[PDB]
Amino acid sequence: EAPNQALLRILKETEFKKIKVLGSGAFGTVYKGLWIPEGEKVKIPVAIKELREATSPKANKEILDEAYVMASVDNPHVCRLLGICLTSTVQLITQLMPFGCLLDYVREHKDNIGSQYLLNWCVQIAKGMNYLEDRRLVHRDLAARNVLVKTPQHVKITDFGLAKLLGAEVPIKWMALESILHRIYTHQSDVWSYGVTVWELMTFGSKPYDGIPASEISSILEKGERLPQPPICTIDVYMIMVKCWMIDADSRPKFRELIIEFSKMARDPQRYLVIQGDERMHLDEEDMDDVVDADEYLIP
Ligand SMILES: COc1cc2ncnc(Nc3ccc(F)c(Cl)c3)c2cc1OCCCN1CCOCC1
Repeated sequence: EAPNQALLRILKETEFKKIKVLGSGAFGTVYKGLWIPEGEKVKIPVAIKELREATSPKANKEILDEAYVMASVDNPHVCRLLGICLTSTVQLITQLMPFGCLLDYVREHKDNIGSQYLLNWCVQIAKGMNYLEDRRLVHRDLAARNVLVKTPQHVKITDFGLAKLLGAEVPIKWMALESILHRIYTHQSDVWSYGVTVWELMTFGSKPYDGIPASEISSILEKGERLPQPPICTIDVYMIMVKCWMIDADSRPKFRELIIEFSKMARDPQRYLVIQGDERMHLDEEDMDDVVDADEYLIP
């Protein structure tokens, strides 16, 4: 195994000025602010994950594990960790993804989202996940909700609190069968989740096996049932989703194939997704002359 010489950066607290919450509840409190790497004269829009203040030795492990992963990836379609802050509870700082999670985005923008964007998105996650495969990380929690929007043309995967190395040693509806029955997890289990995610976006944000309670899923799937073809979907596309849902995992597409196949489709997107009124579809404060995007903020 290669050594991991990622650098973990430790950020002071005087180094950044929070400016509004975004996501309390569930587990923590994703805020949003601005990071001014002192002695640089740049401000970086950032989000900051200071999970539920309660500093129970439990969750400090879960978050440093996240950070460990995030510090160690580096690729345009995956969210990298900028640094962490060690204040009382551990804050996780990262490039702000201003337009939120891809799920909310589709749900909130149905009547304006084109095939070109839908397909492009799939291209981008397939890339993000292939990068993770190159680095041998099994994501284990791919979902619309864990993909973020930097701009409508630029999504990036996220949430690695469950990420792991292939070989090493709970969201039912996104999980490959062999994961539900025998907690086996591969890049090919990720591909299934990809299929489910793709199905999420084609349905503008539906909920997979809406209704069906989790305990039944394992049976439903063994029976041979899958998610239905969404309306806008050509058979060519539904066929990819379904190929992601084959029992014999080796028979599922590889992410590099998915990058390829959707990429083909994205050149002529109207032939692959039939959307009403496709052709006609189009998708900050005080001092900011110094703002630079994390993606443009690099270090040696
Ligand atoms: C503007 O919306 C976001 C931008 C974001 N930009 C970057 N990162 C986010 N989340 C995130 C995800 C994983 C991480 F490890 C870290 Cl450090 C941050 C972001 C989360 C964001 O929103 C999360 C979904 C908001 N809901 C709103 C209702 O309450 C629950 C959460």
